Amino acid sequence: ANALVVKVSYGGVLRRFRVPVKANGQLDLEMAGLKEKIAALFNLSADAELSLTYSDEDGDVVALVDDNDLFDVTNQRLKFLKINVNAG
Repeated sequence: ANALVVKVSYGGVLRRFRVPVKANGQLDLEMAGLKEKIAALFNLSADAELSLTYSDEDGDVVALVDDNDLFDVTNQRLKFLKINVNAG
């Protein structure tokens, strides 16, 4: 019945917000729902490209591209997700 704490950080200011999950177990948003949510925090122009890369369990710098890999963050069993923004 619990959320995933997501911390993002662009222009060297870390932020943090939470995202709930269903009863079923998947995250209750998608990338188009996510990337326009990040553009709210940072006052970025939404037409700009975002290059979002999270952290794996065993420390790789993975890419995010699709709602297929957002499913994987639940099964990855991470304590809090961290997503870096690279624009322009």
